[PDB]
Amino acid sequence: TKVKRDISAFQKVIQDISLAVNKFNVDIERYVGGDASHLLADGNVLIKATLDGVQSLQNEPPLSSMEALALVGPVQDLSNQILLAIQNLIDKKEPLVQAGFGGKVENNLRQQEEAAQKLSELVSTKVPHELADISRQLSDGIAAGIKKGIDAFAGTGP
Ligand SMILES: CCCCC/C=C\C/C=C\C/C=C\C/C=C\CCCC(=O)O
Ligand SMILES: CCCCC/C=C\C/C=C\C/C=C\C/C=C\CCCC(=O)O
Repeated sequence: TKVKRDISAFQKVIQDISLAVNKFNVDIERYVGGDASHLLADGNVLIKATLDGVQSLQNEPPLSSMEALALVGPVQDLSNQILLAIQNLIDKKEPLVQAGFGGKVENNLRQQEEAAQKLSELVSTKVPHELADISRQLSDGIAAGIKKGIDAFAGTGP
């Protein structure tokens, strides 16, 4: 159909989360040690964007296969960026722990986990059946990644 649904609410959520994840990746990749308060702030922006997506999308009708198809690439890219973020964070465990931030990072990751779960549960109600398996796999990959981050930092605080 040439009729285009206003899917701007979905696009906005993807964009807001992407901006937060990308900013975190910029800062983590250049982090080599020292105070990590800015990284925790980046994490907080990401949690707030995630929670905002739950609030923005709660009442949106489910996506058709055609509507979902236009969001597939954007979602896949965002999944890739989130998995990069988690791996980048784990890669910087040593300077983070040296700086006395390991517990703070653990705490932030536990909040990321809870927010991601809320959004994932909501997204599962909006995706059409044709994309349900692939969406669940992308969601599970994110959830499992966050947990690997939690495992990496668990108990490393002062
Ligand atoms: C495979 C694409 C399915 C259609 C997409 C439907 C809704 C996505 C819209 C908003 C959710 C916001 C961000 C998604 C973040 C990470 C990857 C989600 C994986 C998934 O759970 O999809
Ligand atoms: C100081 C710690 C900062 C860590 C920040 C780095 C990574 C956090 C990882 C994941 C959270 C990011 C985005 C959540 C996006 C969508 C929720 C899943 C929706 C779905 O799947 O449908």
